[PDB]
Amino acid sequence: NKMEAKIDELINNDPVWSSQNESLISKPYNHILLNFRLNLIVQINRVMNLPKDQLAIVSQIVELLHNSSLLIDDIEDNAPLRRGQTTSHLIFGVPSTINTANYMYFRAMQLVSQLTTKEPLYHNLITIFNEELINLHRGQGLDIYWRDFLPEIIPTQEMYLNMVMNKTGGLFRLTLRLMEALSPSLVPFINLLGIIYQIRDDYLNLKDFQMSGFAEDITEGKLSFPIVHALNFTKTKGQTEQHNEILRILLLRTSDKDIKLKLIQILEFDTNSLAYTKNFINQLVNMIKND
Amino acid sequence: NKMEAKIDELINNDPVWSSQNESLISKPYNHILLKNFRLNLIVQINRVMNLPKDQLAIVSQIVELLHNSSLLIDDIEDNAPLRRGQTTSHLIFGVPSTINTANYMYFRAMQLVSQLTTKEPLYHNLITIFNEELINLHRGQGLDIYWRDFLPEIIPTQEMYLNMVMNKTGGLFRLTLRLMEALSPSLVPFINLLGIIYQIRDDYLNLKDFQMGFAEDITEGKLSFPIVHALNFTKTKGQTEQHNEILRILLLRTSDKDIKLKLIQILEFDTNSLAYTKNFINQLVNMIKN
Ligand SMILES: O=P(O)(O)C(O)(Cc1cnc2ccccn12)P(=O)(O)O
Ligand SMILES: O=P(O)(O)C(O)(Cc1cnc2ccccn12)P(=O)(O)O
Ligand SMILES: [Mg+2]
Ligand SMILES: [Mg+2]
Ligand SMILES: [Mg+2]
Ligand SMILES: [Mg+2]
Repeated sequence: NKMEAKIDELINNDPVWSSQNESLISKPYNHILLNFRLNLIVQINRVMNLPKDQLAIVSQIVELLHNSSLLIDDIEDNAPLRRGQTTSHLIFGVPSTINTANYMYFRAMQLVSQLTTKEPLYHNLITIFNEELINLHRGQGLDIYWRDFLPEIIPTQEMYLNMVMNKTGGLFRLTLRLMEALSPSLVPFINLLGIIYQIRDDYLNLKDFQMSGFAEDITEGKLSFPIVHALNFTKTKGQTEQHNEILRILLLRTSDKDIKLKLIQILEFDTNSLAYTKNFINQLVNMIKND
Repeated sequence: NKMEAKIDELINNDPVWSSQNESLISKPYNHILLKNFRLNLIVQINRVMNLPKDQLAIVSQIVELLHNSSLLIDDIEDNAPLRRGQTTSHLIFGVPSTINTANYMYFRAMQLVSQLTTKEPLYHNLITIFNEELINLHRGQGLDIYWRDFLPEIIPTQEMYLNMVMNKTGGLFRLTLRLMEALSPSLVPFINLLGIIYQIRDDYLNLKDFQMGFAEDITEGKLSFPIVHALNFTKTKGQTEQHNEILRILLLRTSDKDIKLKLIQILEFDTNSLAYTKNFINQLVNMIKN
C-alpha cells in the first residue's frame, strides 16, 4: 500500500538530483579549476565578430572539454602533477575522476543549445562538437596504443603528425569551427598552431629537464616528437644498440633522473633529435611569421 | 621547401584516419562483444512504437554502444577482474586504452543519432534525450561511486539509494524508450520500474549466487540494496557492533571467501536483509503482474 505509492510517485517523476549531490560529484573538476585559452578565443574573435554573450558560452564549453580531457589524460598518462599541483585521480581516485570528467563532456554538449535557437545551425554546431571529440579520441587512442604496446608499432614522423592532427588539432579545430559557424577559413592555421603546440610541448618537456622540469614524458614512455625521430634515425643508421636502449628506457616507466638524463643526452649527441626538433619548430613558426 | 609542402598538404586536409587505426582503437570494445535479451526488449517494446526495422536497427546499435562502453568504464571503476567469466578489457589492454575506447564509442554512438532522422525539430529532441539521459547515468553512477569511496562518511537510506538507481540504471533504459517513443509513427514509468527491479535484482543475485558467484560487491564495497538495508536496520535497532562490523567488512575491500561469508551471514541471521530484498523485488514485479 504505502510502498507501492512511494514507488509510484518515484517512477512517475524525473529522477531526484540535489545541488548537494551536484557539488559532491564535481570535486575532481573543481580541483583542476585551480586566461590564455580565453585570450586565444578573443583574438580569433577579432576576426569572427561573435557577440560577447555567445563568445562567453563558446568559452564555457571549451573550458569544460579542456579540463575534462586533462582529468582523463592524467589518468591515461599516470601523471602525479598538473599545474604544480597533485593530480585529481590521486586525490579522489580514478573512479570518481573518470566519471566526473565524462559527466562534464555531457554538460558541455548540453551548453551547445545555448548558442542558438535556429534548428539548422544548431545541428551544425553539434556535428562540429561531435566530430572534433571523435577526432580527439582517435589521436589520443593512437598515442596511448603506440606507447602501451611499444615496441609493437614504431611510428614514423608522418604517423606522429597524423596522430597530432587528431589528438591536439581536435580541440583547436573545435573552438574555431564553432566560432566560424557562429560568425555573422582559419582551420589550416589553427591546425598548424596545434602541431607547433604539441611539438613544443614534447620538446620543452625534455629541454627544460636537460637545462634544469621533470621530463615526465620519459617516465610515461610516450612516442614524443623527439623520440620518434631518434627511433627512426637509429633504425635507419644501423644503431641497433641505441635503438634498443631507447626502447628499454621508455619501457622502464622510470623516474630516475640519471636514467632520464642519459636518454636525453642520447637524443642530444647521438641522434641529434633535440636540434632536429628545435629546427623543425622554427621552420613551422616561420611558415606563419613568413605569411 | 619539401618540408613546407608537406606540412601544407597536412593542415589543408582532414586529419588522416585509417581502417587499421580504427581497428587498433577498437580492440577494447571488440573484446567485450564476445559476451540478445537487450535486442529482444527493443523488439518487444516496438510492438507499441512500430518503428521501421531500418530505424530500429540504429536505435539498437546506439544502445549496444552506450551499454557496452559504460560496462567497459564500470569495470575500471569497480576494479573488476571478470565480466561474464572472461577477463575484463582493462586488464588486457590497460586502463588508458580501455577508457579512451569507451569514451570514443560514446561519441560514435552520438553520431548514429543523426542517422535516425533528418527532420530538424525531431533531431533536436533526439539529441536532447540522448544528452539528458547520459547526464543522468553519470550522476547516479557518480553518487554510487561517491558513497562507496567515501564510506563511511555517508550511509544512504533506502530512499537515497532509489534516487541513485533512478539516475544510474534508469538512464539507458529511458534513453532507449524515449528515443523510440519520439521516433514512433508513455511507457517511461514502466521502464523506470524495470530498471529498479533490474538493479535491486543485480545487487541481490551477487550475494545469493555466492551463497548457493564471487560476491564481488562485497569486495568492491558498494552500498547495494541489501547492505543499505542492513546498515540502516542495525542503526535503527541500535545494534552498534553489528553495524560496525558490516562497515568494517566493506572497508576491507576483501577477496576472502570466509570474510565474505561472514557478512552475508550477518545479513542472513542478524538483519534478514537478503529476505527483505527478495520480498522487495517480488512486490515490485507484482505492480507489473497485477
Ligand atoms: O599532459 P600534456 O598537457 O602534456 C598533453 O599535451 C595533454 C593533451 C594533448 N592533447 C590532448 C588531447 C586531449 C586531452 C589531453 N591532451 P599530452 O599529450 O603530453 O598528455
Ligand atoms: O557491474 P554490474 O554489471 O553488476 C552494474 O549493474 C553495472 C551498471 C548498472 N548500472 C549502470 C550504469 C552505468 C554503468 C554501469 N552500470 P553495477 O551497478 O553493479 O556497477
Ligand atoms: Mg596524454
Ligand atoms: Mg599527459
Ligand atoms: Mg559494476
Ligand atoms: Mg559500478
